[PDB]
Amino acid sequence: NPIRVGVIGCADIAWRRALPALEAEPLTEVTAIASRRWDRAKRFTERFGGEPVEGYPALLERDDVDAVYVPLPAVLHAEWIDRALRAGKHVLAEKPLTTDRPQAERLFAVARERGLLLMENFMFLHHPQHRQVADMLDEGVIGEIRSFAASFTIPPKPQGDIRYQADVGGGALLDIGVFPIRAAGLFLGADLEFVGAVLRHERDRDVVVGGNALLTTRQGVTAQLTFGMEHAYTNNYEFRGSTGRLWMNRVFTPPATYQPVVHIERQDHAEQFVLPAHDQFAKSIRAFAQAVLSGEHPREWSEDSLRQASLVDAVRTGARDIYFP
Ligand SMILES: NC(=O)c1ccc[n+]([C@@H]2O[C@H](COP(=O)([O-])OP(=O)(O)OC[C@H]3O[C@@H](n4cnc5c(N)ncnc54)[C@H](OP(=O)(O)O)[C@@H]3O)[C@@H](O)[C@H]2O)c1
Ligand SMILES: Cc1cn([C@H]2C[C@H](O)[C@@H](COP(=O)(O)OP(=O)(O)Oc3ccccc3)O2)c(=O)[nH]c1=O
Ligand SMILES: [Cl-]
Ligand SMILES: [Cl-]
Ligand code: NA
Repeated sequence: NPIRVGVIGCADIAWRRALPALEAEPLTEVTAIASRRWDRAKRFTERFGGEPVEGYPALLERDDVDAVYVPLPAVLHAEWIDRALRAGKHVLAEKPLTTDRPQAERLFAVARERGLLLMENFMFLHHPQHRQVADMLDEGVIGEIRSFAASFTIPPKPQGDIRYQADVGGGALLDIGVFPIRAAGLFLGADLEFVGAVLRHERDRDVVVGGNALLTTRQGVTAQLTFGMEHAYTNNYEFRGSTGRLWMNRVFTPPATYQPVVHIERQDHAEQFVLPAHDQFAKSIRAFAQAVLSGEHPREWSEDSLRQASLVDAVRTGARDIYFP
């Protein structure tokens, strides 16, 4: 019997990625979709099925909901994950899970006490391309790794976007910079430590719109991370090694049908490998539903989410903040 999923917040990411995955996944059934406006709920259910619900508390009270997907603005994640967990629902929370490490520990504790899964939906972790890259690096294709760079920058969102409100969307670090920071954790491991960063704050709206961070492992393998929403589109990572370098585009949000290309360069020789296409949004939703159904809640997911939250806090706290103009 599929797990019955309810959605709180009719989010663009829900309409674009999450809900088509839920609807097509045999293991999950969309039973209710809640919105602050019934009309918006209803438009979502007409598209993806389930009962449309006005307001979020009503959905949490439902007996036919087993798990709740929370694609709310970052700043609002915590209140509603806490309430969904106390309603007895497992939770798939969008990235970033929350805004800081102590808040994240408290949410995992509420979950832990009730045996419930809380999962941060970094769907890109579920795309096989990253492990195919890590396997090439482990095979020595570029020698020992010296440093890492990752970038996710996008052109400015329309006025009114959730990201232009510090206390709803919380801006380019919480909502975009979390990606390169997460890829640095995936590839360089659990001992990354903050070294320096810059955050550009737009005075007009009072929100972070771009930044760059420098992290290091204790062996001095550095990560240089760029993020922002005042920029042309970039979405890439690159490794510099002792005998070569490796890079790739569309690393955080490859289409379901899009075939990645790994680029390698070494002295007098370069290569590109075409990898198979995969649907990372389907795979992450599948992973969630299998954990819920089996009761096997991987310990690494919550430990990585906690470390991720610490590094984000370390960047925010450590950065030089520059306001413009
Ligand atoms: N499309 C994306 O930008 C995108 C991509 C990947 C990940 N994410 C992550 O997914 C989450 C949502 O992002 P999104 O981009 O899909 O945002 P979005 O389209 O603004 O969706 C946020 C949803 O939250 C609800 N909400 C509740 N209080 C709100 C408020 N005060 N202001 C605005 N919305 C409010 C709204 O649902 P109702 O009006 O129906 O209540 C809104 O549709 C974030 O954690 C983000 O970091 C977003
Ligand atoms: C391909 C592409 C996208 N965008 C814009 C369009 C969009 O505003 C932004 C990101 O598009 P995407 O990488 O598809 O990621 P999701 O929207 O799935 O999730 C996020 C949404 C917002 C922040 C981060 C991730 O880039 C471009 O400007 N050019 C491009 O070639
Ligand atoms: Cl993702
Ligand atoms: Cl390319
Ligand atoms: Na600071």
